[PDB]
Parts: sequence; C-alpha cells; structure tokens
Amino acid sequence: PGISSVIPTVLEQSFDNSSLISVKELLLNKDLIHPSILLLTSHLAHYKIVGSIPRCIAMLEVFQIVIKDYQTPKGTTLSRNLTSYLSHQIDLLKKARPLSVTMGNAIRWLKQEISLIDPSTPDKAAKKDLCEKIGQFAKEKIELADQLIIDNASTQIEESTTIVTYGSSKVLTELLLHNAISLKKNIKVIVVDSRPLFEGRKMAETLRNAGVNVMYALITSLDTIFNDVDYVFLGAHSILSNGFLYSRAGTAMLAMSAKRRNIPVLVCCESLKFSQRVQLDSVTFNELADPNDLVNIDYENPVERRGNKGALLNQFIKERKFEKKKLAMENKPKGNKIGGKKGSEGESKDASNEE
Amino acid sequence: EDRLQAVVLTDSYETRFMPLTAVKPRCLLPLANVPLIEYTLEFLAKAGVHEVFLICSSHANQINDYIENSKWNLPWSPFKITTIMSPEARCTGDVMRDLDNRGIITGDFILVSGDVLTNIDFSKMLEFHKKMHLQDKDHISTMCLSKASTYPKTRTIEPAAFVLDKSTSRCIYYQDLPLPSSREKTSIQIDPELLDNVDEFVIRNDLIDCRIDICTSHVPLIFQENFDYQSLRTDFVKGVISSDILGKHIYAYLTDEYAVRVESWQTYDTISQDFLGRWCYPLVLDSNIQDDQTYSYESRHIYKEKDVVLAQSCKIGKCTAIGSGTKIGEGTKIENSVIGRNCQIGENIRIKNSFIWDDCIIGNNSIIDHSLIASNATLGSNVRLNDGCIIGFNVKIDDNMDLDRNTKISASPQDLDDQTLAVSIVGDKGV
Amino acid sequence: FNITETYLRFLEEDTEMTMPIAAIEALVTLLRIKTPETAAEMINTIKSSTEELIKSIPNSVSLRAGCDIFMRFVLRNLHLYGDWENCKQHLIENGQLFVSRAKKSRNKIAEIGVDFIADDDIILVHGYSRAVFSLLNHAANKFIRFRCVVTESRPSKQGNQLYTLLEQKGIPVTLIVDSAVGAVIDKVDKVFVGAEGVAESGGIINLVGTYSVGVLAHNARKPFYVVTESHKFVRMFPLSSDDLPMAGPPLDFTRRTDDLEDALRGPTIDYTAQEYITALITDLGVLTPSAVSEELIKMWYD
Amino acid sequence: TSHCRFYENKYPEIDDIVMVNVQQIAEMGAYVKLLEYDNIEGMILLSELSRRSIQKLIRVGKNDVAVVLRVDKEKGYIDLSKRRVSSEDIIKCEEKYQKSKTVHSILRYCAEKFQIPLEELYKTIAWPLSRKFGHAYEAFKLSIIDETVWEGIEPPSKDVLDELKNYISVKIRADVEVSCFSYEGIDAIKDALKSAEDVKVKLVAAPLYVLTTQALDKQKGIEQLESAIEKITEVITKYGGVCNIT
Repeated sequence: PGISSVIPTVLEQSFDNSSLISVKELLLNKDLIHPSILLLTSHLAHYKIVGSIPRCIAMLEVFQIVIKDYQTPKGTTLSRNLTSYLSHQIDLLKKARPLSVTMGNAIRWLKQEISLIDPSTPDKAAKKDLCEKIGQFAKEKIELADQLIIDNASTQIEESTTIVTYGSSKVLTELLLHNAISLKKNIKVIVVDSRPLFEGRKMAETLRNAGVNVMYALITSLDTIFNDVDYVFLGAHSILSNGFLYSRAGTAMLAMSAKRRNIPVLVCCESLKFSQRVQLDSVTFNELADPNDLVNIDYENPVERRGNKGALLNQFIKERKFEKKKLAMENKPKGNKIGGKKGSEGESKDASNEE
Repeated sequence: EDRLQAVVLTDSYETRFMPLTAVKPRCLLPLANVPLIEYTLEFLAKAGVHEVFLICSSHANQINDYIENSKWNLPWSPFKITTIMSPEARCTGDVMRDLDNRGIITGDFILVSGDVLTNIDFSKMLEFHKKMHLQDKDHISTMCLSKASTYPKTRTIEPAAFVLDKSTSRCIYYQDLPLPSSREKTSIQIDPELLDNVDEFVIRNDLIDCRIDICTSHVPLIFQENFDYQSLRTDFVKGVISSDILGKHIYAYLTDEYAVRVESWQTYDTISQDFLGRWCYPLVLDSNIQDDQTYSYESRHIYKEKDVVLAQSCKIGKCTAIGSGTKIGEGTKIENSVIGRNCQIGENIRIKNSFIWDDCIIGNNSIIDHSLIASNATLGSNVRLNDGCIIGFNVKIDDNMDLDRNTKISASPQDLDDQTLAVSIVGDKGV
Repeated sequence: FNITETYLRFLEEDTEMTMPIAAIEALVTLLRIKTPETAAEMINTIKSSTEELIKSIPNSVSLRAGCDIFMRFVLRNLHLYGDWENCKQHLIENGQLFVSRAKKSRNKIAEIGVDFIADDDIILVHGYSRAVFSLLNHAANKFIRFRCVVTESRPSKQGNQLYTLLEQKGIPVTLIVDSAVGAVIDKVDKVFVGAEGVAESGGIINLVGTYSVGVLAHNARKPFYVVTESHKFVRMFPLSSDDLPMAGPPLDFTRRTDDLEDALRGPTIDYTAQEYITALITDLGVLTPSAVSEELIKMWYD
Repeated sequence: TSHCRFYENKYPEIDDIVMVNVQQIAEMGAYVKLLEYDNIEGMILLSELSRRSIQKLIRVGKNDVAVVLRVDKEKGYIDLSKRRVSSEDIIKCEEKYQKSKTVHSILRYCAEKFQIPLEELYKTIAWPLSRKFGHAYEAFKLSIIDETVWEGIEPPSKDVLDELKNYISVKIRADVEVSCFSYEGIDAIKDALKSAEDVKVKLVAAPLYVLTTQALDKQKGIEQLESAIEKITEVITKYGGVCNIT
C-alpha cells in the first residue's frame, strides 16, 4: 500500500501548495513492483549531480530496461494492468521527487506509443521494434540536438573570452569541455556555486579533469569579480507559454547583475522542453525539499559539526525554508540556442504548435 | 603561563640549497622581496616571546649587522637579541650541549628548527601543552602537524609516516622514504613495544612537517646525558618511543589549517605561492611589517608597492607581486611570477610561473618559465629557460643563451656547471 | 557574366531600385544562361558566386539576405513534383516579376502605412531608407499637418544630402547635432528610423548612431519606430551589445601619432535591443512584436 | 585506401539507382559521398527529399536513398533524388547499397594483404558477378554456400581468397580426460585414432588427450567434435573402461 503522513520540521506560513515531505527508508510495500524504479527514486531523492538534462534520459533508459524485462501474462493482454503499473510508478516518482516537464513529455510519448499499437500482435516481435524505435527517437531529438547546439555555439564564440558560468547542466559542461579541447582558444572559466546542490563544485572538478584556468566564486562575491569579463552563460530547465525562464536556483540574480554591468546573458535550451502550462511566478508550482540540505556548516557536504544550530521541531516559531526552481524575468536573457539554430525567448510556443 | 624564552636554530640547513648559501647566510635571503627571519620573528611575537636567542656560525658578522639594523635592537621591544657564537660546523646535539654549558634554559622554552611562517593561533596550543603537562610528571616536548593535500605526491624528501593515537595524540613510529622518487623501498614498519597499551591504532602518511617545538627543562639535560643523538627527529623521537627513559610522554598536535616549514626549492616556491594567495589568514604583505615597506592590495590577487611603474597594454594572468622602484616596458605577458624590488624589465617578455629576486635586469625578447633568478643576477637578450633552473649570486647571463631543464648555476666566485662570470656555459668561460 | 559588374552598373540612378531587388535580378540573369534544369551544375555555382560577392563586399549587409531569400524561393519552387521545364520557366519569370513587386509593395506602404503622422506630429528621422522618404513625400502629396526634425548623419556627409532631398519637396526643416539629441525630446513627438537589416533576435542593424537614440527614446517613453521594405531578414545574431559581422574595425585603439592621421575610425554601424521597437512598418501586413522571427522560422522550417 | 568505381562505367545513367552515406546536411541539400557508384561525392537537393520531422532522421552516418536524375558526362556533376524512389523501391535501393558496401569490404582486406591495387581487383571481380548474377554480394554468398561463381575466371591470388573465406567464417579446442580401466587399451586407443582423424591431435600427458577440431565455417565444428566423442565412447564400452568428457 505504501506510506502516508509524518512530516519533519515546521510547515511555515507562506509558500504552501506543492509537496515537500514520504519514503526515505523503505517499510512495507506492494509485492509486484520492479526494483529498478525504486532504486531510481532513491537516487533522485538524494542526488547532487543531475540537472534537468540527464534525468529524462535516465528515465527513458529505465523504461527501456523495463520493456526488455517485460513478459506478457497468459490470461490478460499486453495492456490491461500495464497502465495501472505505470500509474503506480508515476505516483512513486511524485512521492520521491516531483515530475519535470521533460518527464511529462516522455510520459505523453509513451502513452501515444501505447495507443499506436493495439493488442493483437505477439510479444517478441512488438517490443523488438518498440525498443529500437524509442532508441532512434532518443538519438534524434536529444543527442543530435545537443550536438547541433554545440556546433552553433562554436561559430558564435569570438576571440579573447572571459566567461562566468553556473549550474550542473550537462550541455554547458560539454560546451566548455569542447572549448578547452578542440577549439584551442583563449578561454577563461569562472564558476558560481549554490547551497542546495553542489553543482558549481562539480563543474570546477570537471574543468580540472580537463586542465582549464579556473576562478571559483559564489552568489555573494560578485561586486569585486568584474573589476575584461564579458560573456555570461546559464542552464535552463524549461520555457513556458509566456516566454519566462523557468529554471533552477541562482540564475536570475546573476542575469540581473549582468544586465546592470553592460553585457547581456545567453541561455541554452532543447526543442522538447517547451510547456503549455501557464505560470508567471515561483509561488504557482515549486520544487521544495526537506530543510536537511541547509544544515551543514560550509566547507564540505560530509563534515557534521556540533556548532550553533541543529534543531527544527523543538524551536518555537522558526521557519527555515528554501526554494530550488525559480522564474527569471523575460527581457533579461537575449540569446537562446535551440534546435532552430538561433532565436529570441519571446517566441515562447513557436515549437509547441509545430510539435 | 607568562615569560617564555625563544631559541632559533639558524644556519643549520646550508648546502641543502645546493647552488646558494656560500657567501651570504641562509636565513637572511628574501622570501617575497623581504628577509625570511622577519616572518619567523613575527610568528614568535604572536606566540609569546620575552627573550630572543639566535644560533650563528656561517657568516655571523652579517647576521650581527642585520640585527643591529633591525627594529628589535631598539629599547621598545619586549624581547632582546643576544646571539650564540660557536665554532664552525656542528650537529644539533653539539649546539644543545653548548647551550647547556651557557645556561639560560628556564621552564618551557621554545626551540624552532629552521624558518616557519603559519597562520594558526599559538595561545591555545600553549594552553594544551600546559594542561597535558599537568596530567603527568614525566612529559617532554611538543610536535606540530597539519593535514596534507589529500594524497601525497610532491613529497619525497620528508614523507614521514605517522602512526598516531586519537585519545592522547602521541606518536608511535617515525620513518623516512624515497618511495615516489626512486622505486627501491615502497615500505612500512611498525614496532610491537606499544601494541598492547594503545589499542587505537591509526596509520597515516599525509602529514606535513612544521618542526616547531615547545620543550621542557628536561630536554637539554637529556641531550647532555645521551650524546649519541646528533639529530632531533630521526634518532631522538624513535629513542624516546623505544623507552630510553621509562614512562615518558610526547605530543603530536593536529590542526586542519595550513602549516609547512621551508625545506627545499619547489617547496619554497609552493610556500611563496600560498603566501601570494589567501591561504594564511592574517599574513599579508599590505599590512607592512618592516615599516620601510609600502605594499598595497589590488584586484585578482595582485600586490603593488608604492613607486611601482608599469607601462600600458600588458596582459596579466593570475597572482602577481611587484616590488618598489620598478620600471616595466610594453608587450609583456606576466603569469604567476613575483618581481623583486627596483627591477628593470625591458620589452616583449613572456613569463610563466617563475620567480625574480631583488634588483634584477631582464633583457629584451626573453622567455622565463618556472625558474628562479637570485639577487643582483642579470638576464640578457634572448634567454630561454625551462622548469626549475636555479641561478646564483651575481651571475651575468649575457647575449644569446639556451639552458635545458633542471640546470643549476653556482653562486660563489665549483663542482656544478655554469659560473658567475660572463656567459653561462655554452662556450667555456670562467675561473 | 558577373554579378559584381551588374551591381556596379547602378550608381547615379537608384532611389527606388531596392538594391536587394537589383541583386536578385542580377542573380536571376546569372542563372538563366547555364541551364537551370540541372541542380548539380547550378546551385553549387550560385553558392560559390554568392561567396565571392561576400568576399568582395566593401560595406554592405542586405545582399546576403537577398541571396538567401532567393535560394529559399528556389527551394520552394521544386516542391510541385511536376516537370523540370515549366518550373524552370516560372523561376526565370520570377526575377523581373520580383522587381515589379517591389514597386507595388512601396505603393501599398505609402497608401496604407502613413497614418502615424496626422495631427502635426514632429518627426525625428535618422538612417536613410527609400521607403521612409517615399512615405514622407506621399504624405506631403496627401496634404497633412506635419513637421520634420533632422539629426546630423556623418559617414561621408549624408545628412546634407538628406536635407537637399527634403528641400525638393517644400517643407521647413532644422538641423540637430547627435550630441544635443538628449536635450530635445520635448516638442518632438515620435522617433522614426530607416534600417539596413533586421536581426534574428528582433533588433535593428543600422548606421553611425542609433543605440543611443533608442536608449533616449526608452528613457522618455516616446515610441521608437522602424520603417523598412520587407526583405531585410538576415540569419545573424548580435549576442552582445558591441558585436556584429562588420567589414570595418570594431573600436580600434590607434598608436600614439603626431601628425593627426589616424582618428576617424568611430563605429559606423550600431545595434539596438529587441524591446525598443514599438511598431515595424512592412508591406506584408502591419506586424511587429516577434514577426520577423516567425517569418524566419517559416522560411527555415526549424 | 579506398578509391575508384564499383561497376564498369565511371558515371551513372538515367533511372539507375544509388545511395549516399551522409556526412553533413541542410544548406542546399547534401553534397556527400556515394557507395553504389564511385567514392566521388554527388549532390542531392532539399526538394525531392521530403515525402510525408525532416532534419533529425538523416544527419550523420545513416543510410539514405538515392536515384540518378541528371548526369553531366563531361566534367563530373551528378544529380540525386530521394522522393522519386519507386515506392517500395526504397528498400531495394537500400539492399543494393548494402550489397555494394559488403563488396567493398571484401575487396579491402585483400588489397591491404597482398599490397595490390583495389581498382584492378574490382575489375577482376565485377564481370561474372556484377553483370551475370545480378549484384556481387549475393554471388559471394552463393559461392560461400556452394562454389560455382569463382570458377568462371582464373584467380591470380589464392592466399587472398583463403583469407577472405576465413573472414567470412578454424581450430576449436577440445580436451578429453581419458581415464580408462580396461584390459586391452593401447589397441583401443589406436582404433580411436584411426577413426577420429579421417583432426590435429597432440599428446602432452598420459591421461590427457588434446585435439583441435578444424571448422569450415565455425558452426560445422560442433558436429565433428560430437561425432568424435561418440566414437571415443563406443571404443571403450566393449573392452571395460571409461572416458570422461568435459
């Protein structure tokens, strides 16, 4: 059946609409669930590496694996309890960590596929063709698109560069790596780090693993870092029907700063991330997590110090809340690198009706 | 707790710096355009010193002169300098014996071997030392240790493997290895004399040498008693462990923050780099310690003194320090290198990760990479140097020369190639 | 046969020939000699010619836009899957036809899209475009309360030329230096601009000084307008504030001279952001907000 | 090294079918290399490429359909088409391309082995295979099944042919732990030897008999080894001992 109720820490007064609670340590569940989904959920819940791009790919891979492992029952047809199973999986995912736009899209695609082939065909012939098709799709709309984006970026970069970067966006890492290796230009990379997830640190590590000249900074230290420095790059999660940048934590402030200090910002996005859902603020629907992330006192993730703070429930009237997904302003980013080479962010849903 | 004397082991590690240390004393040489003794003195002051004692033998007159010229000579100082003059060339045992013969040793005396500059507060350490002393009657000396850079790889001269206790903080075994440099002994040794008493055994290697010692009144007496101990780390600590005098305790202080002593050339360079960055918490040149200094802080870890002149259109990298009275031309690429006081740099010069000492002329169209130039030694037109090329005192490198990796140049006007006179050895000229 | 020669051929005439249309015509002429039936022998050669033209360019942008448009048109043409002859013939026809169209477009612009200046609205005009001038002259023809303010253009004294052109129409005019342009926004109602090209982002590729003007307009909340003939859509993205594929130097710091020789190397091409535009007047309907981008998307199908 | 045409003529004709392995696309069409008629690049247009997502399917490496529209038999300009394909003809074209590729692969290892020109090899191959039989890959397959096509023209190289055969397809290791407890044994062993060879048998130890089974096309070696095992079993059952087979 699962687990219900029992939530740690204070519920707070403001920003109460989305799930923030749940299974962290498993106790009593339905005896039919494939363990790979569970494992994935466990990973996602306590993940520090993923950022919008790879999650969907991982999900797809998991689905493929499931399909490979899938065996049709002797009594009922191929789609009878499969849908129920899928629903259960979705519920589990939501309980663990809320579904993204890409994930939703993937789900939709899966549904479409299910509708396409009606229950009449044998087992070993249908899924052979399905898995291949899905692979082909993956090759087409994801990796190739990414490659295209990279190539677009390649021509867009001039001579003598000094760049400030943020996020665990895989595409940006790929880009920077490409710059370092195959272009052989005068590239300087400055990294910004965030408290909820150590993405900046990871980026820095990756850079080191290549051999790049790296400056390392934070959200606070920005007034002195400019005083030569030109380009600013950010990693997007999804663009809505309005045209606003619905992305991760510390981006919007950086963008604002860039706007203030002359030189504009450039953001990268895929040609599948676009949504029909309409929202213009972070209050509507937000990725909210447990206040366990904001416990460690600087330096590293595993340190555990008995300093000053270490209580939430016992404290009378104390609200310690943090947000993961933000809504950045529309006019501030100028450059958007999508499947159609180059374009403005004000286009919003030009690819949505195109499908 | 108050009133503590200091004894500094100076002029001990000569000929270890193979090109230099022949005409001028070891410690008088500048770290970052300013003498190495000063930093040590500052550290001592921070710790809590009431009287200063220095051990001099090799070029002692110059040291004396420096002392006379120095700020502590004037009556405002809490600590006065009185030097120990001894016969030439002797080990630390002999020095200790000499000290004992004289007799100034009272209570908890401070013995520092070499020159050390670190950021960690010492009062707390002193308190700890006192408390531990108050535990048992037969307690000896304090050793300082700091956590290394995760994995050891740049440490070959002194990669000491410390087997340590968590409850008492006491050393179990000391051993030196040539393992990363020469694959002959990739080795570990443990003795069974203290196995069934400690129980909590932690085997570690990643700890850096500091060689700062807080010593009781027992130590000189011990030294007098056992004359076989010439050194203080290799034979002494081991002896103490193996029960030379039964029922005795030693300290090994653990600190998360940076603490490294000066030992070789690469290590020295690393220390300098650290100093340039914000590794040491209060130790910055812009505060001005020597009073004649006029250093000021600038963006992107760049130090500039007063009366520093730099010409237009010169692209600089990261971490650069320039001394007073400098004249630098156009079209220079400067990256991670320190320029000395009153140095005259020409035009179109590419520098990467190098080091330049006091009053040096760098010739037009030259490339310098990871190499050191000592005081009053000049570089001519078209000189191409590779990684780790040490240049001695007053060496005149004239027109057109090329030197390969790890080429050492003599300082005194013997055994090593390239001499102090006109042109470095590509065509035979010298004494 | 050459396209460059053809381009040269027009110098003193112009003033209605939309340079890009002329270029298109030249391209068509080049095409209709060496048999347009084969795609292997022809399209590649056309591309090569275009490349050559680009290489030879002194200070022109719209040529590329024209050529790519032509290419797109050609591509569109052979989707009917009928026969090679008739389609080829149609293509051939469509060169002179295209030229003919431009005049009609101009007429449409001058009759429909001239309603902005009516109740004695004082106009601030900068950046020479033929369309804007036509609109002005044909507004005079229609008879309406109107007044003109001229900002001094200095590439090679084009402002004077503009003034002279204005004169041969009968209308009081005054000259304003683009330094005191910040001082006078009070009596002047609206700002109008003629562009060299429209970017992928939405922004305007123009002349010696436009960005500053745009900024001023934004500050004053008096609307900024761009009037152009609808064929200046180039696949170009000015990502930063001071970057464009320019033939001239982008702010070159000249060495210490004595005889005063190297000085006049100031920015002769400037770019303004997408948000500054209030209305863009084109023959293919009154469209502005993100219309150019949409058009581009339609063209490239991406 | 890879060069020269596949068939007899350098340039194709009208209606005849080809295929491209696309390296880069989307500008005019694709000016990419062919693998049916010469390695010299030809051009497809972005007009007769879309039949019914268009920029995602092709891209890099994937096999894509071609038919020769217009030929300039003077200097070298070839027109290619994807939409013209005669319906299911696409599949046939693909098959042909595959065959061509296989043929090319076949005449690459031999070129590298004997250090002889590829064009000459192609010339020597493409006459009773690419003209009479249909395509050459199918002919090769037929030959491998039962030799009949190679017999038409005399081969200058036999080692090359052998190598090719090997590639298309071998000693298989077999260890029989002979632990006999029989009365007469040596004779039995001799008998076994006299039946199993009629392949390469070596002896290192007294109880261990090492044998390597020769295979014609890899899969045939399973049938022989089993037979040998059976023979061995037959051998010692009559006398009064045992042979253990791993």
